[PDB]
Amino acid sequence: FTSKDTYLSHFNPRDYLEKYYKFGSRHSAESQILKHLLKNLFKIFCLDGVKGDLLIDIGSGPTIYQLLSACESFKEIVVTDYSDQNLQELEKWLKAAPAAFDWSPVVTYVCDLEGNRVKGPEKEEKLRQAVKQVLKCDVTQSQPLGAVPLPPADCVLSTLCLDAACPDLPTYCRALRNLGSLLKPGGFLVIMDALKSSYYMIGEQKFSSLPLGREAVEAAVKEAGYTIEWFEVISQSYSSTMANNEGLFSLVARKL
Ligand SMILES: Nc1ncnc2c1ncn2[C@@H]1O[C@H](CSCC[C@H](N)C(=O)O)[C@@H](O)[C@H]1O
Ligand SMILES: CN1Cc2cccc3c2N(CC3)C1=N
Repeated sequence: FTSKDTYLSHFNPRDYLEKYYKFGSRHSAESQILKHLLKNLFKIFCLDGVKGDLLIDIGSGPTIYQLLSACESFKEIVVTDYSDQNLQELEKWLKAAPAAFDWSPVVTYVCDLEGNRVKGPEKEEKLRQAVKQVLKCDVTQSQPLGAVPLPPADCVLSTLCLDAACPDLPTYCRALRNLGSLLKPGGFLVIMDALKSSYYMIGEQKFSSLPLGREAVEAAVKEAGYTIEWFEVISQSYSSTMANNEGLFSLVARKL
């Protein structure tokens, strides 16, 4: 199973962004999936009452898509990833470097969902202002953020990280439990991940994925000290050239 070190040495941020996050007019398997992610995080952060002071984004990677709706609902967003190269691609965009991956097609989409109330530039600035901290992360450590002092967060968020980072269920259950120590009692856990997947490709590079189904995930969540507000499962898959998932699940949980 892909080790931590192989995320430091082989995970290619720009490569990954190109492969998965170039909102393309040709209706790819990747595009449709992004569209669906975007719609859930909208429903969760805008339509529903999931809001608060502090959100912690677990396993951010180089990507900002999952923070776009959340920035409407939280004052303070911290972003975390295990890999230094990854945090460096984020910061590019945070700094609005002209070398930063181009997100406007995604920003366009979200602004639409929220009924065009704002424009790309004013959506972007909101996120920029919202992100206070960019930190090293390890979901396997009982203190994932290590030393860094943080108040208890209202919400922990994780998109397609926990599958990537957890070799087994024991460890997967440990990770959730670790995230929970950053969360208030009654705090929000929002996870979105692949169902029944063993690998995913960034270019030529193959990264492991923990193949778990609907049941195992829900079980792991209860064990870690959470109750599930809601749990969703969609058929849509990635291109066969890229991963072997059967679908995706989204959930909102609450800590005890
Ligand atoms: N032990 C660990 N702790 C924290 N993050 C880890 C980790 N092992 C891997 N990761 C991170 O998990 C991410 C999986 S890729 C998903 C990135 C982003 N959330 C998205 O939706 O596309 C990578 O950025 C990798 O650095
Ligand atoms: C964006 N993808 C696509 C994907 C598909 C399947 C499995 C996994 C992924 N992961 C992590 C695990 C990603 N980061």
